[PDB]
Amino acid sequence: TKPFSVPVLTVEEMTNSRFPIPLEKLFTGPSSAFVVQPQNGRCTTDGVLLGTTQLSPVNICTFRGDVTHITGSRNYTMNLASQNWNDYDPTEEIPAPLGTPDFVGKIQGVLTQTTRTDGSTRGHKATVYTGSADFAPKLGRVQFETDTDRDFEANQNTKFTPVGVIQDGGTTHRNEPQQWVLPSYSGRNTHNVHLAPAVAPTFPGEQLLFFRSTMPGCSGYPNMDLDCLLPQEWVQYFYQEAAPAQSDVALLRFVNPDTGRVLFECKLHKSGYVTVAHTGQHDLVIPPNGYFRFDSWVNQFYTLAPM
Amino acid sequence: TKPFSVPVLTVEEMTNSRFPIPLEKLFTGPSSAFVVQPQNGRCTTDGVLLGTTQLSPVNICTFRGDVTHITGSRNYTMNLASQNWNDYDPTEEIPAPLGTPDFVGKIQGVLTQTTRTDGSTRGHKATVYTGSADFAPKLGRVQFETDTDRDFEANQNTKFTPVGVIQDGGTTHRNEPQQWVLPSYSGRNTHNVHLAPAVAPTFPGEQLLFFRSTMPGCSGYPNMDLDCLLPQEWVQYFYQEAAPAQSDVALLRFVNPDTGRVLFECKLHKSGYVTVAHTGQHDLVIPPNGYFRFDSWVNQFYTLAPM
Amino acid sequence: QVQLQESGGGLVQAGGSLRLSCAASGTIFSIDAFGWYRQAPGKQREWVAGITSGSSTIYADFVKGRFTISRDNAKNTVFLQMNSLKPEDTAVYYCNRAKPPTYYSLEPWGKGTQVTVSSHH
Amino acid sequence: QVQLQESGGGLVQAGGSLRLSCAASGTIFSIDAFGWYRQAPGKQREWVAGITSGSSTIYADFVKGRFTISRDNAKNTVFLQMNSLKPEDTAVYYCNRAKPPTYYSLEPWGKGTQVTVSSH
Repeated sequence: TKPFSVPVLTVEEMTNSRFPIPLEKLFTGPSSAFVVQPQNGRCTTDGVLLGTTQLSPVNICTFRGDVTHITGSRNYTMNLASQNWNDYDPTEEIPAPLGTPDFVGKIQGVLTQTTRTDGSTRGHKATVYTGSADFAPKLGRVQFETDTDRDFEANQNTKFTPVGVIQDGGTTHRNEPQQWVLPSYSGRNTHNVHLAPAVAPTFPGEQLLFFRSTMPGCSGYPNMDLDCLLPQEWVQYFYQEAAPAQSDVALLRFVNPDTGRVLFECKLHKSGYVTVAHTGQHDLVIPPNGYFRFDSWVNQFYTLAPM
Repeated sequence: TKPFSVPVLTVEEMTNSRFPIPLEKLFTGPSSAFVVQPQNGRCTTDGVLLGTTQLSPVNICTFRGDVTHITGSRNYTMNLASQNWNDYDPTEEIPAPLGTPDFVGKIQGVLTQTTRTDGSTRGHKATVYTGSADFAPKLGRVQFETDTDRDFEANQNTKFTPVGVIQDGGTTHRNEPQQWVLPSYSGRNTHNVHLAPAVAPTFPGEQLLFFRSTMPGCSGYPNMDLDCLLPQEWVQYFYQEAAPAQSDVALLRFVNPDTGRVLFECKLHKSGYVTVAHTGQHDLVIPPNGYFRFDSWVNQFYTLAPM
Repeated sequence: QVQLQESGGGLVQAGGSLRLSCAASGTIFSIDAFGWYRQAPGKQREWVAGITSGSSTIYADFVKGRFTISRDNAKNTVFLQMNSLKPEDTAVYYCNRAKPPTYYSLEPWGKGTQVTVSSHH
Repeated sequence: QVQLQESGGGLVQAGGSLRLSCAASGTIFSIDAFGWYRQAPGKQREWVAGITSGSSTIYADFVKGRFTISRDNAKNTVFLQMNSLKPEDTAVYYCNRAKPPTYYSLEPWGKGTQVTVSSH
């Protein structure tokens, strides 16, 4: 009975749901040549979180726990804690801790630590290799490559803050990260579990509409494109509103609030993704004050006006 | 006419509005020894943003622009741009760019840059000294102390991602940051403008209620406590709802949803801060599924039930 | 768990040869693809050569037939035979598990091995 | 811009003495307070002495009676006189603009000056 809606926020006022950075732009392109199955930024229109999705954008791609030095290296194993420092529970029916990275790549940031007895602190450059055989956040373990073999203490609270991505070469620039390749959450040769499903346009002439950011790059020639299916603020809003879906497809209009002019229309599917009627790769040109407006629940045969 | 409310979110589900980290706990103490005038996390209950407050949790204490330096120097000057890379405008009627740090201290993080022609990237440890004479974000300029004197290029997009704070000594540990000391936003020997006002309890037995986090520490013995007046999610919610205030004081009850039991009550003032009836310095012990619930508009002389 | 250990670098004159070795453990060596990479001070790290589990090879544009990557599954070792060396080849060289077809690396790095090519200038 | 430049360090015999200088330019020197700080490899940086614009002084307990901080406003220079030196005083020494009464430092650091106290 509660009416459905989407927030009155512009694209630039919103946040990527797959990495803690603002949205920049809207992009559409074909996606039949890869699997689109991100686990962050997944939520139904009536407020059910999916995959590894949680509510605040600052927790995405962060890790916390205690660390142990890996002998012969400058690397450390982190034994993951919950976000609130309670024990991690590996038995919950999720793919990995909520907010775990959902792509294969090298995420560079800073590993910080506080010694509880005197409040002394330290911080070091650190990279997590989410395509590594030993990356196993579902089992409670990840490793960080750092610039020290001696400075981090055992049994002291340690945090990783993500900054950006790196690339170390290949046959071409921009060969990594691979934003549509899921990690193996329990390490090499394991089954991922409890995934949010892959998404694809089912209606002829339609493509996914992506909410796009550019991840900072920290070294090399990385592919910094990062597309999410829902802004983080839409996840937060649907969770809060929990308005029942009256059909499987919500018709949205993208509107200029100064003129009331509709720039394009699109479909917001109840399971939490957007499609437009377009063929090809296209960067949308929008007024910066434009926003999305829910206009009607529609049936399964609605043809959108060309984007 | 539209009824006022606050979000059904627990403390741990929410985010500090003064640094991009989750909330950890509720804290109350006396504040007559200092001036409580933060500029981030400021919003009225009917949705008017104040101070330097903006909506994105991840943009707080970030900077973007182009950099320069003197040959041989590891210190770089950033000419600030807006969040969307448009020109910054120092004539808007705000204290400083939205999201600028609102305390004196040393914020460490990473300065990243992309070269537009080839997509090459680089990242360097960097610290901003918000108590420095030359810290002047309102004028469009801040400086970063880095670990390079040669790797950054001119006229290329550069971003600072904050990680934590540092301390370099004094008569005691935890003598900086000073979270309740505003920077000089236009640099040394200048007066701040367009500030959100200072706040304080009004009546006998009242104290402010703070939403507290612990900032990461990156070196030394910093004071990592960080108190905000409103969760970032409350800023976002009041901006979206814009419900009219029927008095100057909204009575909230903090409830355990499993038992329906009220743990305590508090005043949410229309101008955007919270008070409780308690005398003493304490973290509040709360059930982790507890949440705030708006019950009534009350007159300005209302006596809170003591905690 | 994964370990990568390079050896065989050294100082040589322009036009000389080196043979690099890389001992890899902690994986199923025979099903992995491997790559060689290099980084000189102040420059970006770059890929040099790759080999599939089938022992097919592929090289960066600057190799120009002068280097040969091979593998010995029996010994869990990858090799880089380096001929006709030039000063531009000076760098720390590293081996890693790699993902074909583009050969991005997968693991934290080993210590690497220094190659220095002097110019008879 | 603010600039800080220390000088005077070197290798000194235990029990010996030496004086460090710090030139601080780019500010209104006479209204600033200053501190001296030190850091040894692998240890946290620590404060050692402070002086107000009024030339009132305060010292870390572990240098009290041995070190003297002073200032010459006409020269925009702060000094640190170090007597009865010990090997535990070996460190890089730095000066900075500081905020009394706790003397947290305010600016990006200068290069500092090395003091090494021999144990022979």
